Amino acid sequence: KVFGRCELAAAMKRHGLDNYRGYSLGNWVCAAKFESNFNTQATNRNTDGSTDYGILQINSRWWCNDGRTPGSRNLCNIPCSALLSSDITASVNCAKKIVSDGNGMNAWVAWRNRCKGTDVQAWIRGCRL
Ligand SMILES: [Cl-]
Ligand SMILES: [Cl-]
Ligand SMILES: [Cl-]
Ligand code: NA
Ligand code: NA
Ligand SMILES: [Ru+3]
Repeated sequence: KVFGRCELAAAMKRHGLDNYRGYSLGNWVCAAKFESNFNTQATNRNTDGSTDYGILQINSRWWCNDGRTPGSRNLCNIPCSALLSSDITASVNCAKKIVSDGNGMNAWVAWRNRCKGTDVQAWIRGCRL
């Protein structure tokens, strides 16, 4: 599913991401924009052989099981395929664990490079929330 900008903001807010660990809703929408262009079905293979899944491009090296990432963990206790659902519950609940791991949203390199320090409120501007 490809979400609209405000549609995804609303879904993320409903699932408890707004200001989760102090990160405002615009940060999460901005990260989703540059990780996946709001497409729940996005996948991308990493040079180390792991794969990133879903709206927030969550990596199989640590967070989900895909059966093809040797030596990896599954810290969210989910098949990586669950991260591709039209229902963002699995992606949100796993992102809560990721952002709580110590480095905040810097875990998402694209957030650090393209959202951090920017006017992220623009990503939720105009949305009925
Ligand atoms: Cl915001
Ligand atoms: Cl594996
Ligand atoms: Cl980047
Ligand atoms: Na894994
Ligand atoms: Na939902
Ligand atoms: Ru860690």
